[PDB]
Amino acid sequence: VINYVEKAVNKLTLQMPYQLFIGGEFVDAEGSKTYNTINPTDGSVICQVSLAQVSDVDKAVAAAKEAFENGLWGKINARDRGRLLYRLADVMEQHQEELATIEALDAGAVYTLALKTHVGMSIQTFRYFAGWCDKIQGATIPINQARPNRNLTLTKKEPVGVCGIVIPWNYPLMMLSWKTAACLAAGNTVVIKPAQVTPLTALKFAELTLKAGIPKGVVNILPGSGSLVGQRLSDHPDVRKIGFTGSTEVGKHIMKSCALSNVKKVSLQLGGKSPLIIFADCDLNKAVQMGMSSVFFNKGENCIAAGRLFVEESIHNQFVQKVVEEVEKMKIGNPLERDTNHGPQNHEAHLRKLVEYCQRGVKEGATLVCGGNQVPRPGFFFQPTVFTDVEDHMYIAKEESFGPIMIISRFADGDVDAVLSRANATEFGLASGVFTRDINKALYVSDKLQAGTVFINTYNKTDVAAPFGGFKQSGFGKDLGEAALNEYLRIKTVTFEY
Amino acid sequence: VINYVEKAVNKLTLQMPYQLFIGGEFVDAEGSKTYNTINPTDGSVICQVSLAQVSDVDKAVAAAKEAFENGLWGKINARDRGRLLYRLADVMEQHQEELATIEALDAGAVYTLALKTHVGMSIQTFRYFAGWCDKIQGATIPINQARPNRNLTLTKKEPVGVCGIVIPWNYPLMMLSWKTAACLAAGNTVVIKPAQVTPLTALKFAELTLKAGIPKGVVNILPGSGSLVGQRLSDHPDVRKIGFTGSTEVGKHIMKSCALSNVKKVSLQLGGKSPLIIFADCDLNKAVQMGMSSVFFNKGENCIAAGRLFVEESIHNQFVQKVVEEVEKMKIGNPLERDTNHGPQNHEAHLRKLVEYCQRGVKEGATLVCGGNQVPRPGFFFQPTVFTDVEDHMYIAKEESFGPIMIISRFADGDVDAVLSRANATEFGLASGVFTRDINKALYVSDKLQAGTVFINTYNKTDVAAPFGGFKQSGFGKDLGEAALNEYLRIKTVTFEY
Amino acid sequence: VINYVEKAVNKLTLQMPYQLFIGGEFVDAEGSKTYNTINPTDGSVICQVSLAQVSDVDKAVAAAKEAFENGLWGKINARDRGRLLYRLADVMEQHQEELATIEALDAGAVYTLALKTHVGMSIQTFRYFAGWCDKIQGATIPINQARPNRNLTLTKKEPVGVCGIVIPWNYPLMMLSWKTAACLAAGNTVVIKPAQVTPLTALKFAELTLKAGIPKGVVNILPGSGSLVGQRLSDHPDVRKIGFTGSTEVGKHIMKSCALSNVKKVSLQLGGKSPLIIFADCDLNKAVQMGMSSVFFNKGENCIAAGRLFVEESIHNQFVQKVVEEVEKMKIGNPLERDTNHGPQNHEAHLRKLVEYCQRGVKEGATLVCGGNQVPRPGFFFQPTVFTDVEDHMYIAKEESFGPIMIISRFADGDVDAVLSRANATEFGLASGVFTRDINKALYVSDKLQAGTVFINTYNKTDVAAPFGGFKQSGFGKDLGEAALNEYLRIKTVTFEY
Amino acid sequence: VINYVEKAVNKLTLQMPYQLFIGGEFVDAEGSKTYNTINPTDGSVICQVSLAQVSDVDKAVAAAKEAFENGLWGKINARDRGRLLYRLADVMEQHQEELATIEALDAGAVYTLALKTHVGMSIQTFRYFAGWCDKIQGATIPINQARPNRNLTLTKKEPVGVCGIVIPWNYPLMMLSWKTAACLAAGNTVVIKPAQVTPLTALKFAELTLKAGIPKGVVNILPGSGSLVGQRLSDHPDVRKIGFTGSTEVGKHIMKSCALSNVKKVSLQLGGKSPLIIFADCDLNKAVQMGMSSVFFNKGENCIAAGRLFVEESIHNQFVQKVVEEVEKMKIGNPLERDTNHGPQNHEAHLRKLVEYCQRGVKEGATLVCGGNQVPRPGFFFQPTVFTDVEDHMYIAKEESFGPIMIISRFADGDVDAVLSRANATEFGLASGVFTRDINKALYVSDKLQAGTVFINTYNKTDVAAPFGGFKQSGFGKDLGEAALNEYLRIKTVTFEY
Repeated sequence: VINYVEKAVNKLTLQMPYQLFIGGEFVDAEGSKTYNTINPTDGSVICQVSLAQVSDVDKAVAAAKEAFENGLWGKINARDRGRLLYRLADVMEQHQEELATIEALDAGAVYTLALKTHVGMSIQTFRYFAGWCDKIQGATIPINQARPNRNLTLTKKEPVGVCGIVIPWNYPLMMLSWKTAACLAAGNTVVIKPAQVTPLTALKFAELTLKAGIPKGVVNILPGSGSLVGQRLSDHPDVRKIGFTGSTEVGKHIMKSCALSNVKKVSLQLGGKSPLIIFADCDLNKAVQMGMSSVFFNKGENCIAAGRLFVEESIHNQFVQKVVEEVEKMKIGNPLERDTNHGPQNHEAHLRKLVEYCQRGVKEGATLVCGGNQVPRPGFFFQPTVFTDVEDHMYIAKEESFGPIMIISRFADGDVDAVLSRANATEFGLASGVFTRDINKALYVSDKLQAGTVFINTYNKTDVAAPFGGFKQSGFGKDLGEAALNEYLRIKTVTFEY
Repeated sequence: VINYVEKAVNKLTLQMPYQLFIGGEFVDAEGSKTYNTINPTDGSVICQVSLAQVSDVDKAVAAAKEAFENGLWGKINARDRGRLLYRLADVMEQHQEELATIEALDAGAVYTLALKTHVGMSIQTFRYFAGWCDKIQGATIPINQARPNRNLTLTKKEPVGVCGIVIPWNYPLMMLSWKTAACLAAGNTVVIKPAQVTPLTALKFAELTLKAGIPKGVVNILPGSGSLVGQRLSDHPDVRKIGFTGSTEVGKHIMKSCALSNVKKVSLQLGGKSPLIIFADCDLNKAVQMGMSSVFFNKGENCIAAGRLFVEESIHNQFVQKVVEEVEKMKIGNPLERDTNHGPQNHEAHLRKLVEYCQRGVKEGATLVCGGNQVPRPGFFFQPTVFTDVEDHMYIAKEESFGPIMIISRFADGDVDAVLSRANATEFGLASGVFTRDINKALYVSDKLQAGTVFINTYNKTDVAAPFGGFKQSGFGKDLGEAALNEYLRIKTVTFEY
Repeated sequence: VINYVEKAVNKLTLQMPYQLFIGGEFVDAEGSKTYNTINPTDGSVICQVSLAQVSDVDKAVAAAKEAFENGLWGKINARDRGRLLYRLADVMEQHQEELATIEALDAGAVYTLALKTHVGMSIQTFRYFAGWCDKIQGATIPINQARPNRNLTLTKKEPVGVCGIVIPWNYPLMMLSWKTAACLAAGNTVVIKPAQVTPLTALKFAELTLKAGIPKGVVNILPGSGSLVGQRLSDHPDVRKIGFTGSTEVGKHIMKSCALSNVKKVSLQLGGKSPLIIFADCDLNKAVQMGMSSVFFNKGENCIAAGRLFVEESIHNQFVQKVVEEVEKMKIGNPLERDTNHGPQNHEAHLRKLVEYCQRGVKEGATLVCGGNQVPRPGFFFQPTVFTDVEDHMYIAKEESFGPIMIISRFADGDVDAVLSRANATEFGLASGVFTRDINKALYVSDKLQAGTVFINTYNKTDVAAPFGGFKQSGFGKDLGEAALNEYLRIKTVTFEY
Repeated sequence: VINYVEKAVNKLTLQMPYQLFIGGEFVDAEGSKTYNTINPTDGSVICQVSLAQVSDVDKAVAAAKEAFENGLWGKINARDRGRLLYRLADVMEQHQEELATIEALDAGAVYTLALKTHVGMSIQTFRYFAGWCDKIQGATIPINQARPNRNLTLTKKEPVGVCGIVIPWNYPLMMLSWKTAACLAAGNTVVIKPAQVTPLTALKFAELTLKAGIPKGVVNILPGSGSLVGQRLSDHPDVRKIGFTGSTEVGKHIMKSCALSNVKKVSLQLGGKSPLIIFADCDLNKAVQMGMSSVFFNKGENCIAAGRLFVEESIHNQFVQKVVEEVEKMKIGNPLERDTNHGPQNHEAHLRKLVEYCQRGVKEGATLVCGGNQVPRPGFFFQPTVFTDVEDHMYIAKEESFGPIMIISRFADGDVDAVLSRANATEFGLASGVFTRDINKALYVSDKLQAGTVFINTYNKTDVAAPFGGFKQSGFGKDLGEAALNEYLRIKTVTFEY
C-alpha cells in the first residue's frame, strides 16, 4: 500500500503519490528530503514531494538496467509488450477525471482542456505506440554475392537500453507520454525526470503502471532538481540515451556533458519563436479564431505557440479590432470551473517573467493594445495580451514569451519573400503557419519556412501519428509518428555466407 | 589549369593536386603553409600539401553554405542530382587505376586490393546513393480530423544543410565515399577533412567532381591538422552536422565541441575490439582463410578487424598450426607489385605503436607465436603477428591494435554463454563474427553479440546497401544502406485544414 | 432481440444465431428457406440455418455499399476505426469459451485447440490489424519540377470499397478473421460467405459486431450455397474485390467470372501439396514431433499441412518407427472431452474423399503402415494414416488430402538438388519446411523451395504479423502481416503545380 | 547481321529491324507471314513486319523461361542487373534521335515531342527502375516466440517469373518502357506484344537490348495480332503474369482467359473518361493553356486525356472564346516539321471512329464550336475539336474518344458537390484534374474524385517516380513509382525456430 496525499475536489477524492518511484515502489529520497509543489490557482502548497538525490538517480538507473537486462520486459514478445501498453492506456482512461484534476491543481490546466488534451492526448499516445510494438520491422537486403557462394543480409531493430528523459512543465502528463510511449514501445526502460514545478501527474502515472502490470523497473520517476537529476543522468555510464525538452540555458548547461564523455544518443527540443503569416486573402474570421488559439491555447504555455504574427497591411487593423473583441469574451477563472477559458500561468517565477517581458515590450516602443499584466486576483493569472507595431529588432520579436502574448507585425501587400525572410530570421525553427485561401501561396510558403512543422489554415493541430520536432536552434529528433521510434531503436546488421 | 605533382609510376602518369579545394578551385592555404606527405613504402616525401588554416575553414564553410542556399545544387531535380552523382561515379571509374595508385602511394594499399575495394567500392557507393536521390520519400499520415472540417498531414524530407565530415586514414577514398555519397545524395553540401597523413585521394577526388560537373562549393576539401580543422568545423555556427570517424582520444578531443555550440547533429564511429568466435563444428580450413582475412586484410588497418579470436579448445592447436602455415606464405613488399599481398603500415607513428603494442603483449605473458616486429626493409612494414594464450585481463585483449595482429584465446568445449560473456566484455561494439555449421548456435550467437554488425561464416563482408555502424563506445549512426540517408535528412511536417 | 438456438453443453448455455446477417440485423432468407448444419461428432442436426438467395446477396451488397458510401465507417477517423476493431477483439475474448464450443460442435475442432488457436488467433488478428488503421501511410515523392514552377506529388491510400470474402471450412472463425480483419482495418465493408458446412461461428461473430458497436452494414454474413452466393458476389457490379480461399474445382465455377464483366480485384488461395524435407543431420525426436504436427494438427484440415515428407535414407526407417509410436498414443474422441487430441473430420463428404483417397493410395502401390479408414464410431472420425514407399508419379504424391495422412518418400543420402527438384515438382506452392542442423543447407534449401512460406526446424508456426499466401497453382496475394493491407487499399496520386 | 529496313530520313539513315525477336535473335514468323505497317502522315506502307504465329508465342515463352530459370539474368547480383538496365538507358539515349524518328514515322508522334517525351521519358523510366534493383527489400518481423525456443521470421522479395505484356499504340516506346522497366528491374523476363499498328520502335528497342548486353531471352518481342498473341499468352501455363493496357473490348476477348486456366496475376488498364473541373477562381489564360494540353497533347491519343471539361458558368464563355483563339494558332502537319503542333492520328480505323464520334455528338444535340472532321490533306489528320452544350446523358459525355476533341459542360457557380457527382458518374476512374486558386476547393475536390490520379493546376504531369493506374472500370495495378515494383515481385516468408 502506497502513501498518498488525499484531497476532495472537483467531486472526487484524489489519491496522489508524492514519493520517488524506483523499481516498482514508492520510496523516500535519501535523508527524506522534500520540496513543496504549488497550486497556481491560489498560491497554496498542494503537498510535499520527495526531492531525489544523486544516490536515488543511481538506484533508478540500476533498477532500469536490471529490468532491461534480466527482467520480463526484455524477455516477452513484442505483441505482449504492446498489450501491456494498451492496458496502461485503458487504466489511464479509467482514471481520466482524476488525472485531469491533478493536472488542473498542479499545472493550472483548465479542466475541460486537460481532459480532452493533457489527458486525452496521452491516452491516444500510448494506444498509438502500443500498436507499433509488433510492427517494428527490419530489412532483408539484396547485397552482392560472394560467388560461387551465397549471402544473406538482414537487419534486426533492437532497443537501445536505459533512457533518461527530462519532461517540461507546460503539459506535464502529455509531454511525459510523448517521450515515454515511443521509448517503451521500442523495448527500452526508462528513468523520467518531471519538471520540478509539476511532478504530480507523473507520480500518479507511475502508480498507474503498477495497476497496468508493467514490470518493476521499466518505469522510474525522480521528482526533484533538474540540474541535479539531469546532470547525473547525463554522466551515467549505464544510460544509453537522453531525451531532453526544455530551455536552451537550462538546458544544455547540465547536459552539454552528454555525447561529451561515455557516449550517448541525445534528442533535443529547446524552444521556438514560431511565425504565423496571415495574408489578406485568408478567411478573416477563421484567422482571428485560429490566430488567437495559436497564442492563447493553454495560457500560451505551449512549445509551438505562434511567437510572432505577420499580418498583411490591408487587413491588419481589422484583424486587430477583431482579436480585441474576442479577447474581451475570454473568461478568466479557476481551472476547475466549467465556464473558465483561461487559467492561471503554471508557477510564479514564470508569471514574474511574463510581467517583465511586457514591461520590456513597452519600453522598446511596441504598442500595447491590451493586457500585459498580472490579473488582480489570487494565484498566478496573467492577462491575455496583444502588441502591435512590433519591429524585427525588438527583444519581443526574438524572445520566446511562453505565455499568452500575441505579438503582431505588419507586412506590405504582395510581399512574400520579404515576409518569409523576416519570418525565418529567428535562430529557432520549431513550428510555423500560414493562413491564405491561395493554393500557390500556401505551398510556396510551406517550402520556404524553416521549421519542423508548418500549419496551413489551422494551428496547434498536432497528432500522435504526425512527427513533431524542430530544426536550427530548436534542437532535432522527433516525438510522435513512426519517426519517433527510430530514436529509440538501434539497427544490427547480420550477414551470412553459405 | 590546376597545379599538379606529376609522377610516372605503375604504368601511368599520376597528376596529383596538393592544394585546398574550396568553391570549385584549388588554392593555397593562408600564408602558403604546407606539410609533407610521406610514402610508407620507402619513407620518402611524396609532396608538399597545403595546411588548412582557420580562415580557410571559414572560406570552405562559406562556399558550402552559398552552394546550398543559392547555388544550383539546391535548385535542380532530385533526379538530376542523381545523374550528377552517377556521372561522378563514372569519372571515378575512368580514373580507377590512377586513384588506386595514389592510394598505394599514399596509404600503402596493395594496388590490386585498392583497385577492387578502396576504389571499386567507392564507385559502387556513389552509384548506390545516386539511385536513392529520387526515391527519398516522405509520408501522408491519416491524422484525426477536426470535424466538420478535414485535415491532410504530410512529411517532406529535406537536406539538413552544410555538413562537415572527418575521414579516417585506413581507407582514405573509400571512407570518404562512404560518408559523402549519402550526404550529397540527400542534397547537402560538404566540407571534408581527410586525415592529415592521407590527403591525396581526397584531392584527386575533388578534381574529379569538377570533371563530373558538381557545382562549385558543393564539395570542399581541407587537408591539414585534424585538431585545427575539426575544432573549427565543430564550432562553426553554419555547419549543421558533423560526421566523425576516428579514435576516441584522439581524434575526438577536437570534434567534442558539437554539443554546447550552435547545436548540431553529430554521428560518431569511434573504434572496436570485435570478437570472432570459432566453434569446433565449423569448416576448419575456411575458418583459417576467413579468420586470417579478418585480421590481416589491408594490413589490419580496418575498423572492423577481429580484435580477438575465441577458438574452441578441441580445434585450437590445429587452427593455430594452420594459421602459421598460411602466414609463412604471405608476400610482404611494395604495394605496386603484383605479387605483394601485405603492404606497409600507413605511417611511421602507427608502425611505432604496433611494435610497442606487441612488446606489451609479450611482457604481460601472451605467447608470441610469430611476427612481433618491423620487417627489416625500407618503409613502414610490420610482421603479420599471432599471439596465443591471451587472457581476458590482458592489455592486448582490450586495446585495439589496428595492425595485423591476430589475438587468440581458447574457450572450453560446449560453453556458449561463457564465451559470449567474454566476447561482449569489451566497451566497444562495432563488429563481430561467428563460425559454425550449426544453425542454432549461429542464430543464437548473433542475437547475443552486442555489436552493430555480426558476420556468420564469413568476415569483412560489407556492402554499400548494408548499414554499418557501432553500438556502445563504438559510437552510433550508420553509414551505407538506406539507413544512412536519414542522418543527412530532416523531416518537415506539414498539416492543412480545409 | 435476436432468435437463438439454445444449447446447453460444455458447462455453458450457447446462444447461436442461425439467420442471414444483413444491414445489422438477423433476418430470414427469401421464402424462409433453410438447410441443416451437422455436428460431426455424432452426425446429428445441430439446427437449421437460413439459406441465402440471390435477392439476399443483393441486399447484403446494398447494405455494404451504403455503409461504405454514407454510413459512419466511411466518416470516422482511422484511429477510431482501430478502436472499434480492438473493442471487437475484446468482445471476442469475453466470448471465447463460447466461440470455441461452437467451433467444436460445428467443425469438430478439439475444444482446447479451438480455444488456443481457432479463437486465440482470431483475437490476435483483430488486435494486430486494429493497430494498423492509423499507420497506413501514403508518400510524398520528389518528381521532376516544371521549371520555373514547382510541383508537389503525394499518394493517398484509400479503401477499395465493398469486398466479398469466401471463407473455407477448416478453421471457420480463424480464416474468417484472417481474411477480414485486414479488409476492415483498411476501411472497407464486407459481404462474407462462410462455408455452407460451417456457418455457426460466423453468425455468432456477426452478433459480436453489434456488441462492439461496429456500424450497421459494415459486416454482412450470408450462409448458404457456395455456388449461389459466390457466383452472385462475383458478378455484382458494386463489389470491387473478391477474396477467395477454397479448392480449385470449386472455385473455378463460383469465383471464376470475376474478370468476365465489371472488373474486380481478386485474391486466391487454392490449395497446396507442401513438402517437408527431413535431413539425416536434424534433431530426430524434434523432427518426429514436428512432422507429426505438420500432418495431424487440426485433424489434417489445415491449408499448410505437409502433404509429402521426404526423409533422408539413413534415418528413414528409424523415423517411421518413431512416428508409429507417436500415432499409437493419439487419443481419438469427442472434441469436448479434455483428453481428446484427434477429433472428427469436419463433415461427411470430406470423410468420403479421405476414404477414396486412401483406397487409391493402396491401389497404386504405396505401403499403408497404418490407418486409412473411417473409425468405427458414430460421426465422421478418420484413423490417423501413415503411407511409406510413396513414389513421385503416384496420385497421393500429387493430390492434396486435407486429412490426417502422412505421405512419406525416401531420398538418397547427401543429395540436395535432387530432392529439391522432387519437392518442387508439385503444381502447388503454398508452404514447405526443412529440418536440418546445417545452416548452409537450411539457407540454401529455403532459397530453392518454390513456396510462399518456408519453415526451418519448425512447422505450422504462422503468426498474425507474418504474411501467408502461395505461389504457382496455390494462387497469390497475402493474408496476415502488413502486406495483407495492400490487397485492400488503392493508391491515389495527387500532383500539384504551383 | 540483323536484317534492316533502311530509310534515309530526318537527316538519318534509319535501320529498322522488322522480324520477331525471340531468344536474342530476330527471326521470321512461322510460314514467313507478314503484314504491313502504315505511315499515318501519307498513308504509305513503311515495310512488311513479321506476323507472330501460335508456335512463335510458345517459342518466346520458352526462351523467357529458360532465360529466367537457367540463364545469367537469374544468377547475377541485383546491383549488376541495375547496371545492365542503366546501360540500356544509355544506349537508348545514344539512339534517341533515331528512336524518335521511328516513332514519328510509325505512330505519327511529332518529332520534337517524341524526343522530349516518347523517348525522353522511356530513358528516364529505365534509369529510375535501374536504381531500384538493389533497393528492393524484404523484412524481419517480430513474431511471437515459441518459448522456451526462439523464432526468426523474414520475408524475401523475389521475381514472379515469365511475364507477358501487351502494349497500347498511343505511345509505343513509352508504354513499353513503363510496362517493362519495372518488370525487368524486379528480375523477371518478358514477352512483349506491341500493338499491331505500331511495332517499329519495339523492335528497334529489342536491338538495343543486344547492344546493352541484356542476356538472350530476357526480352522477347512478338509483333502481330492482338487476339492471337494475347490469347496464347493468357493460356500459357508458363506465364505467371499478364500486364494488359488497351480497350475493354478488345481486351477481354483476349486477356480474359487468365482466371479460367493455370492461375496468373493480371494488371489491367482499360480506358478513361477523365474529368477536368475548371473553377471561376483559377488563372484563366493558364487554364486555357493547360486545358488545351489536357485534350490535344499527342493528338489526344493519351490514356489520361481529359474527356470532359466542366467549366464554371461565369467563365464558360470567355474560356471557350480563348480556347478558340488558341486552336486557330495550332500548326498541323508532318510530324517531322519542327513547327508542327498537331500530328496525324495513329492509323486509319481510328481516324474513321473519330469522324463517327463527332457526328454522333452533333446528332444527340451538342454544339460543335470547331473542328469535327478529317483535315483534308494526305494521311489521317483530324481537326482539333471543341464541343459545348454537352449534357451528362449524351454518348460523348460517356465514351472515350481518344482523339483531339475538347468536350465541355457548364456547372453552376459555387456548386462543388454537384460538379463532383457529375465528374464521378463515369464508369472509368483513370485520371482527373481541378484548376482553382482556392486551396480548400483543391484539397476537397482531390479527396472526392474517384480517380487514380488527380492533377491540381496542371495536367499530363506524369513522372517516372509517381504511381499511375486507375480505379473502377479503368482497371487496377500501377505502372511507375515504387508501387509498380510490387506487381512484379512475390513475397516468401521464411520462419526458423532455434
